[PDB]
Amino acid sequence: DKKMVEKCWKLMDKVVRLCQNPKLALKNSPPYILDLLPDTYQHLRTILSRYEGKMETLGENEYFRVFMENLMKKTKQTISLFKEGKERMYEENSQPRRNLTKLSLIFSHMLAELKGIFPSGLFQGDTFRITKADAAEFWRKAFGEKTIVPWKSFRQALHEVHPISSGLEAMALKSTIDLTCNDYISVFEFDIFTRLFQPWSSLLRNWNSLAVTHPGYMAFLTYDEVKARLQKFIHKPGSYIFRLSCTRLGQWAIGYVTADGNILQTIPHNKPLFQALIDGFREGFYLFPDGRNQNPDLTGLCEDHIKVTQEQYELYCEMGSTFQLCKICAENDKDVKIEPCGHLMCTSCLTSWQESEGQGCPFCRCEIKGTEPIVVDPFD
Amino acid sequence: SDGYTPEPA
Ligand SMILES: [Ca+2]
Ligand SMILES: [Zn+2]
Ligand SMILES: [Zn+2]
Repeated sequence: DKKMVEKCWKLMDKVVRLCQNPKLALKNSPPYILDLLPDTYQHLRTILSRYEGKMETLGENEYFRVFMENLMKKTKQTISLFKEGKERMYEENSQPRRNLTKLSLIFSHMLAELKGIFPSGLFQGDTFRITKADAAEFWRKAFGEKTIVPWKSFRQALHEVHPISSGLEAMALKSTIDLTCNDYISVFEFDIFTRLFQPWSSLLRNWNSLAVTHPGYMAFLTYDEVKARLQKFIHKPGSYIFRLSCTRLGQWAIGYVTADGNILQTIPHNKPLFQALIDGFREGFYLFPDGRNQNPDLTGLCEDHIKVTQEQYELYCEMGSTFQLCKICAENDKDVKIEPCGHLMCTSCLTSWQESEGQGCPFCRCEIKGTEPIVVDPFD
Repeated sequence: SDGYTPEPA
């Protein structure tokens, strides 16, 4: 639907204007929303070119359709973020702004995925090559040529090989792999996650111990936020953190303090994260993840168990791994506000609530006196 | 300062 791409242009344009504001003060540093959106628009025009005449193939293409749906949602969400946050947007350190940053990361991830599926504007998803032969077999085994699969399809397919303990691990995990934040998993996102958490053999264990349980891990963080967050530890060298690399999607980015008192960041090209992090502790560089005195022992990921509590998965999610999700289920979008208390949640948890556990709010117990529908929580 | 450096010694 050109009407689809049209409609989406108008919205993206509105976001560009909002973001061009002088009071906002965006730095050109990746991820840069002011490049991301016109770039996305331009790739989409490319694709539209290739399918002139053969536009029904496109109309049938599930991925493109799903992509457009999510492109609209996210721009609409960014537009209302500006409306609800108002003057907050111009405060560098505000939570509404922080949310702007997160959306910049998502737009970045989305574009990466779009080009990876329609490179040169040509649908090559049904021909996509996963990097790890291990993971690649898993996908074609479970999903054949599919480009995307609903999260739940994916969760149950994955479960038969790598055991997923609970609904919290599953939500902590979805938060990690679902980069486009749309409850689908694409062959592409699959690809990145399996790259980031190699080897496939100990996939979830690596993820658990590297992402979930590791306090050096920063979810949804950018190069500049890293360099920003290691400021209080400029004076405590060996302080380090890490996050997904944004420009080299699928790779890691360790930021760290030096004895010199400056902040560098590096991308291990091949070598696996725990090894990189092991040698790194060893050779005296990465010693204090997020400034804390105790650095985790990761040997054995190279080969005993130990367990992540529900408390811990709840922390990981609570601490920004999720984007605009209900804090109750950590699964559904926050789409509703409770009055008078003002607490936000998804309608799925609220409905289940009012009908089974009674008229009080889930977080604070105050009587639900009314409801406003919402599209974004600038303070998520 | 704004770029990615090689992995430390
Ligand atoms: Ca997704
Ligand atoms: Zn919920
Ligand atoms: Zn409440």
